[PDB]
Amino acid sequence: VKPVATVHRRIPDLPDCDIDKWLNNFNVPSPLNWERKIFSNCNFNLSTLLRLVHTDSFSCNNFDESKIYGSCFKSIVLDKFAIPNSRRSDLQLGSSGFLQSSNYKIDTTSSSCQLYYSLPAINVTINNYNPSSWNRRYGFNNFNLSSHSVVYSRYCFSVNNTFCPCAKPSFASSCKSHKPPSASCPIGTNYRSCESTTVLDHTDWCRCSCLPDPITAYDPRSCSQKKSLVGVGEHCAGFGVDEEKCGVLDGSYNVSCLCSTDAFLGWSYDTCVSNNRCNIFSNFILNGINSGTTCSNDLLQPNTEVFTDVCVDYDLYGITGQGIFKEVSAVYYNSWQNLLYDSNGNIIGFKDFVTNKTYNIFPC
Ligand SMILES: OC[C@H]1O[C@@](CO)(O[C@H]2O[C@H](CO)[C@@H](O)[C@H](O)[C@H]2O)[C@@H](O)[C@@H]1O
Ligand SMILES: *[C@@H]1O[C@H](CO)[C@@H](O)[C@H](O)[C@H]1NC(C)=O
Ligand SMILES: *[C@@H]1O[C@H](CO)[C@@H](O)[C@H](O)[C@H]1NC(C)=O
Ligand SMILES: *[C@@H]1O[C@H](CO)[C@@H](O)[C@H](O)[C@H]1NC(C)=O
Ligand SMILES: *[C@@H]1O[C@H](CO)[C@@H](O)[C@H](O)[C@H]1NC(C)=O
Ligand SMILES: [Mg+2]
Ligand SMILES: [Mg+2]
Ligand SMILES: [Mg+2]
Ligand SMILES: [Mg+2]
Ligand SMILES: [Mg+2]
Ligand SMILES: [Mg+2]
Repeated sequence: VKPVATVHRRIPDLPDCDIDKWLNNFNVPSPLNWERKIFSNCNFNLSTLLRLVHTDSFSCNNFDESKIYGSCFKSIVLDKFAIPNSRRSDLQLGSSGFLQSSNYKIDTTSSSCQLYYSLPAINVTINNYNPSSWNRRYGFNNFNLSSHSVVYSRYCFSVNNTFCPCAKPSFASSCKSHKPPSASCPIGTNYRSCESTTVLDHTDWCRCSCLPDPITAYDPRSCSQKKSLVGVGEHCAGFGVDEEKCGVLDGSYNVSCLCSTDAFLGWSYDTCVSNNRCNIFSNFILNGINSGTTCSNDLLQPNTEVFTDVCVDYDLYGITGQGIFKEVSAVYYNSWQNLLYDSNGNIIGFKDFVTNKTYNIFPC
């Protein structure tokens, strides 16, 4: 870990981070649409936080939880979502289950903490939201689910920007066996790939891509929906669509390509409620330990001396460097701010808010 600077001063009047207010928001997202908030340049209290959220468990990975208290970070990145009861074990670090394959991958290389907490069920409304623009482009609007149902994707699929799920009306019109539904595709997209053959006594046997469906496809290579595991920081690329439920039978070019709601596959849901509270997950990413101005107020930090006349590494109101400090009478401190810069933008002076002493800073 990068050590704390020998001369360190915090910015004195920063606002509270209010992490608990965000975690306790009653509009709780599902893992499908996990929410992120970045906290910076503010003071937080881990001890208070764990009491104000009804914490069940808190632990850290690649970091010592006990070292958070009294520390400063460049930023704290918080991700959160309600936990479907059946998926809880998916959140073990490194797990290949549904939550981390297809909704939210917990980064195991960063310094992070995982907080398990809960909210009273009667006040909670789950926000299930499909993040996939291509799903939405072709018909997906909302879920229609009980209160406290929490959606999760099982399988995600990506497509390129020329994707369209509907067979071409001109192609479908001559099919006699297994005619696909059809519609016009947007300009700049390619119609669903389809072929007509004879076979046995079927003169016009039509088959298109992604059969039986993109999850169980006989031939993934010819299906334009491509399996995709979520990476760190990503959301599900999209539910696979049953292309046989996109368009309409005998649809012409006057109907726009749209997939029925039940065409979107590979997802499920479970309640988050146990003991009449909704169980929630949050992940903390700790960026730049022992730097920055996102600082714990859990401790009465006893401010140390401003060591003078010696080369010193410093972290002053968020700005870092090394130099020699020499105390000066106030007359020689040529500015009104707590830091003093030269023509080239380098720090040449410092006022200590703790003592009101003023210092020149020289290079080592
Ligand atoms: O006797 C000079 C003495 O004063 C210091 C501050 O303690 O420097 C100040 O005085 C100089 C004026 O002659 C300025 O050039 C300088 O910028 C100002 O800070 C010391 O640096 C010096 O020993
Ligand atoms: C939760 O809901 C109940 C009933 O709807 C209400 O009485 C209570 O004040 C709510 N709690 C909060 C914190 O809003
Ligand atoms: C939503 O689901 C319920 C069943 O839980 C059903 O009765 C209702 O018709 C559905 N509404 C819509 C708009 O699909
Ligand atoms: C999308 O993939 C298909 C592969 O069948 C290809 O024909 C099409 O040109 C691709 N579009 C882009 C923009 O890469
Ligand atoms: C942080 O915790 C300390 C130690 O109990 C307390 O003195 C201080 O008031 C707390 N600050 C906030 C903003 O909760
Ligand atoms: Mg804030
Ligand atoms: Mg296609
Ligand atoms: Mg292949
Ligand atoms: Mg399942
Ligand atoms: Mg995070
Ligand atoms: Mg001087």
